[PDB]
Formats: sequence, structure tokens, C-alpha cells
Amino acid sequence: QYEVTDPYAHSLSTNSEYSQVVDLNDSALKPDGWDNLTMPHAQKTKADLAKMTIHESHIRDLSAWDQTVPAELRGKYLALTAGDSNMVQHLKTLSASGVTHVELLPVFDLATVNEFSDKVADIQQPFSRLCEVNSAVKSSEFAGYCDSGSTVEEVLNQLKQSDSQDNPQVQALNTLVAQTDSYNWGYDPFHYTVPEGSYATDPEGTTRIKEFRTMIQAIKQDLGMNVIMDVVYNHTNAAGPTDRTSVLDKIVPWYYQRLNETTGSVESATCCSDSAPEHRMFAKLIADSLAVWTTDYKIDGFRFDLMGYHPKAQILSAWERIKALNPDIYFFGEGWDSNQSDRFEIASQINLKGTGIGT
Amino acid sequence: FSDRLRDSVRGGGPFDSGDALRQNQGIGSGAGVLPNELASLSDDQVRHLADLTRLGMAGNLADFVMIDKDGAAKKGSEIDYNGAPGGYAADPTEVVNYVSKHDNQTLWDMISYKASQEADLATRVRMQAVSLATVMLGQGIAFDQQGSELLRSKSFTRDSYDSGDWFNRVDYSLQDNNYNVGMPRISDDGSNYEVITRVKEMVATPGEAELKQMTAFYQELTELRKSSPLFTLGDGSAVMKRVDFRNTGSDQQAGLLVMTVDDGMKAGASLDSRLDGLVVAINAAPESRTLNEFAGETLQLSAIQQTAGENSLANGVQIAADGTVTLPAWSVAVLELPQGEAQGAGLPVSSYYHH
Ligand SMILES: [Ca+2]
Ligand SMILES: [Ca+2]
Ligand SMILES: [Ca+2]
Ligand SMILES: [Ca+2]
Repeated sequence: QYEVTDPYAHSLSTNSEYSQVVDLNDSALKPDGWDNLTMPHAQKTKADLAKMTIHESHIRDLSAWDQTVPAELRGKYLALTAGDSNMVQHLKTLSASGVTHVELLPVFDLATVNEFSDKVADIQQPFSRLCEVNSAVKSSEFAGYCDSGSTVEEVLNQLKQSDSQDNPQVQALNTLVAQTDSYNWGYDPFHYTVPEGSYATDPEGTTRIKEFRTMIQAIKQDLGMNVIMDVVYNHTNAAGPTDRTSVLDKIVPWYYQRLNETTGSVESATCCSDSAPEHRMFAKLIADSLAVWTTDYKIDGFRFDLMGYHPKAQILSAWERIKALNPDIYFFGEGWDSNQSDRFEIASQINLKGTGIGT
Repeated sequence: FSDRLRDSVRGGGPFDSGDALRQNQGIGSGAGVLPNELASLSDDQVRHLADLTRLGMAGNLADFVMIDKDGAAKKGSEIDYNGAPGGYAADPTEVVNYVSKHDNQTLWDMISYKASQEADLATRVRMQAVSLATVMLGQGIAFDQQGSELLRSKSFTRDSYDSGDWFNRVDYSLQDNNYNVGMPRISDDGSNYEVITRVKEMVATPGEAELKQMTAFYQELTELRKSSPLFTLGDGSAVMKRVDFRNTGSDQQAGLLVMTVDDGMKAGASLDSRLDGLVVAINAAPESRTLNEFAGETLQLSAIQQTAGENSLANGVQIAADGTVTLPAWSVAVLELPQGEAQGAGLPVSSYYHH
């Protein structure tokens, strides 16, 4: 007996504790002239597609260090609006010289970053903050710095001076920082159909939806590049009846996850908690999820993480389904051998010859 | 009051007179492990006392299933106690465990009668504590006589009701435990004078140091009892769904009492927000023992016991990175399974039988 969030949630509270009732079609959640936003680069023909020149970016990687980006927008979706920044202007020139597409590393709801500001500390902030949030730092080889009025960034540059293979002090402190930072790639799905809240100015409520859309409009209109969303349907961040991040396995136990044939343990071939795109309702979840990112978020293409773990039939089914919302949608992924051929014809480089799905 | 654990830990039973007071050793007098010159207790006889003690530690329940002295799965009511069903209760709250009370010999006096000539003052102090741990760390209600924390003696008086201030003396200035202060009442203990003389001088009388050592041990045990809701489950059904024992069966090591308490997902709700499970280990043996049962389990000694240090009952307890526990002689350890970021699987019970 437990209260669980919706797997079909489209809006959430801070740290995805509660699902929110939302209407993605609301003008209030749209940047000005969202309804008339078009794809800057064509994707209709094979010749149109072949022109595709992808730049795989990450929200923090883009604006975390750029000083020309207003402080409050660093490591945010809204950073792409800082028209007069080194990063924005750089992308602007790359776009002008031929980079056609922007690929976004996990921007769906990741589990691996605390969305509560006060339970997190980044290198930009004083070392004291690190100790307040991180219990471990108070009892480590760096405990002495909690007293210093210097930032984590500062302390890190200091450690470089004597960093060597025999004294790897820079990485030792970083390991601890990394537990309470805002930095993760995000290949840890909590909710598939909601944007990540930590990349938003305020993660409580709908704010993230307007902000994300605002970033899409900036990328397509102001930077003139299409958008590819990196997707992770191969696994869930957790399963079981206790994990905070188990959503799917708390609602329909033993259904959504791929289990070992003997033990019923959730397999971890992908890392983490192997999902089951071979099961009908999870295949439906995936398709319905992609529909939302397709029409409500105006995404031009999708890159499937460890796509080999998906059945070729599912990828093709989802593709035909999504094509009815956007006929020029592109699907590609990592089609390596997953070792699931005993279970179904895998969506692999070999198996996808002539399907249209890229690898 | 439950006489089952009482008699198993203390040794013998009431009405014992003469050499039987020495011959009938207990788990805490070293029955089997460290026998005295008069002892003739068999291995099965000693194993049966372990069976009764375990049942008692799990709140002496009639329906609690355990692995007996022979390896059979038996309900608590199926374990004999002098012709009676050992286990009888529905909930541990219906049972009062004890190893000392106003009536009959004090715990110390019983150890003095029952301990091997080899057991020095230091081991006998720990013998008292070990005896008390079975009560203090068990699911049933903990009861004890005033003075047990000060190695209380009545200089072998059995029925001290009218033995006045002299025999019933409790020194709160901690100079002595009132041991060897005279021969007890002839009328009721005369028949035991020959046994008293044989044992009386076997070991030195406790002093300020020993009483302080025992008080420290007593305070340790009670602190532990209040350190987790897992020690005091209250409901019989909770006991059965969470409590189990290791070092059970025909092949069992004598004097080793190992109790496991689940807070894992299979038990139900997370009762302790800090723990996933508990281990109570009582090594009532003169040889140090080893625990490979918790193979690769990430355990830690109680903070209560770690704070105690050299004065801990766990002093010398080793927990190898590989989950192996080394338990020193006459020692008690509370090994705890820390909870991660969520209730994991802990120490699930065998679930060998129900009802
Ligand atoms: Ca999140
Ligand atoms: Ca992180
Ligand atoms: Ca398999
Ligand atoms: Ca717990």
C-alpha cells in the first residue's frame, strides 16, 4: 500500500514527488508564437536527411561556465536565450557554417539530481555549502576547507598544483562533490514524458514546460537548428516496491521490467533496471510518450539509448505512429548487439537495413 | 512470568538442593562449554537449554517455528519444558523473562554454585552479564531483581524473606556485593552447607572495580534494548514475520546464541528508519567463535557498544570487510544492518512453517 506518481504524468512538483494535472495546449505554457514554429531544416527526403549535421550538447556543459550568460540562467534551458553570450553566439556561428541539428542529452525527468536547491551544492558556491549538504566531506581529507571562505571551484584549482598519478587529490574531492552536485548526463529515467526540473528556474509546477518550449523556440528560430531529443526507454532508474524512483514497477509489478527467466530478478544488462519494450503496454507507453515530445514539444528527431534492447517491431510500430503527427520525423539509436535475440528480433545495425531507422 | 528461559540460563530449577545446585549448570554457568567438576550434563541436554533460551528470547510464543536440538522444525508449544509446552504465549507482551528475583538464589549466587573452578572473577562478571543479555535483548518483557547490576549476593540465602538487613544488603557505596557474609539460614539452606563450602572460596569477592564493570555492562544492555523498535516488536505476528535464529540444529556450537530481526521489505513496514535488520550474538563459551552466516553482509557494531570501548561486552568483536564476525569469549554483540536510501531486503525469516 503506497501512493505512486503517474507514469503518464506531463507536469510534476519539485523532485517529482507529486504528479500535476496539466493542459500542454495552454497559451500560458507557450512562448510567443509557439503555435507557428516550424522546423528550420527539411527532413522530407533521404537527400534532406543526409544533410543532417548533429552537435550533441548537455544543459550544464553549455552554460555552466559561460560568464556572458546571466548567473541565474547558467545550467538552465533559458541559457539558450542569452543572445549576447559566448556560447549562444558560438552556436549561432556554427549554425551559419553548417551545423543543422542540436542533440540534447537527457532533458526528460531524470532521477539523479536533487531538484531541491538547498539539498544541493555546486563548485561555483563556497566550500562551507558543500559540507552543509554533504555529510561525507565533513569526515574526509578535505574537512579543513569547511572553515575557509573559498569556493569549491577555488579549492579544486589549488589541488591541481600537487595533483599527480601518486596523489590524485583533484578527483578525490570531485567524487564527493559529484554526490551533491547538479551534474549528471541523466540516463536515469524517473518520468518519461515530463521535462527535467533542475534545468528550470523553478521546478515546482508547470514553469519547466514554458521554459523548455522557450529553449526550443530559441534553438529553432534564433539559432536556426532542428532539435533531437536523446531518449532512454531501455531502462527505468529503479524497480521494486520501496525505491523512491520506482514508478512503473510499483503500479504493475513484474510487467514493465525485463526479468530473469529463473529468478524473476529485474535484469540489469543496460545498467540499472531493464525495461520491457516487448510488452504491449510498455510499447504503448513509449509511443504515447514520443507523441507528446513530437507535437507538444515540437521535437524533430529521437536518439534511442541502447536501442538493441528494443524489438525492431516496436521501433517500427512507434515510428509509423509518430509519422502521423510529423511525417518527417527521424529515429536513430545505438543498435549494438544487446544479447536479446533469444527473446525477439532486436533493433540492431544489421536488422534495421532498409527500415529507415538509423544506427 | 516465564520459567522456561529462567531455568535454561540459570541452571537447574527451584527445589534443587545439595550437589544438584552445582551439577545443574546453565547457559551462563557454562553448561557443556566449560563444565564444573560435578557436572554430568549431556550434549543433547545442553542443546535443549539453547532451544528453550532461543524460544524465550523470541518472547516464548506457542506458534513460533524454530529448528530444534535435533534439526526438526518445531512450534514453540512443541518444545518440551518438564512435560509442559515450552512456548505458550500469543504475543511477547504476555511473557516476563528473568534470571533473578527476590525469591530463590541471586544470579551471582547461582553462578558461584555453578561456575567451573577455572572461571576467574572477570569471566564470572561477564557470565552475569551474558545471563542478563538473554532477558535484556529478548522480545519478551525484561524483568530483573534490584542489585543484579551490582553482582548482588545473599551469601547463598534461598528464601531471604526474614533474613533481615544482613543478608538482603545492597551496598550502594559499591565496596562489595555482600558475598560470604555468613552461612545462610540452617532451616532452609543447611542441606547445602557442604556445597557452599566447596564453592565459596573458589573465587575472590567483587570490589568497587567489579561492581562498576557490571553496572557499565548493565547500562550497555538496557541502552541497546531502547536503541531499536526491532528489539521490542510487541505483536506475536511481528515476531514470527521478523525474528529467526542461526547456529541451530543438531550440528550447533554450544553457548552461541544468534538472533536475527528483519526490517527488510519481506517483513512489511520499515520500523527502524536507520536499520534494515538486527543481529544479537551471545557467545556464552570460553573459546572465541566465528560467524560466517552473514557472508558478505554489510554489518556494523552498535554505536552504543563502540562508544563503550574496552568496557564493552563486545570489546574485541571483529567485523571483517568480507562480512565475517569474530566473537571473543563471554561476549555479547549487537550487529546492525544499516538501511540505504530505501528499505532493502534485510534478514528474511526461513518461513519454514506458518498457521
Ligand atoms: Ca528530476
Ligand atoms: Ca550528480
Ligand atoms: Ca536473457
Ligand atoms: Ca527499515
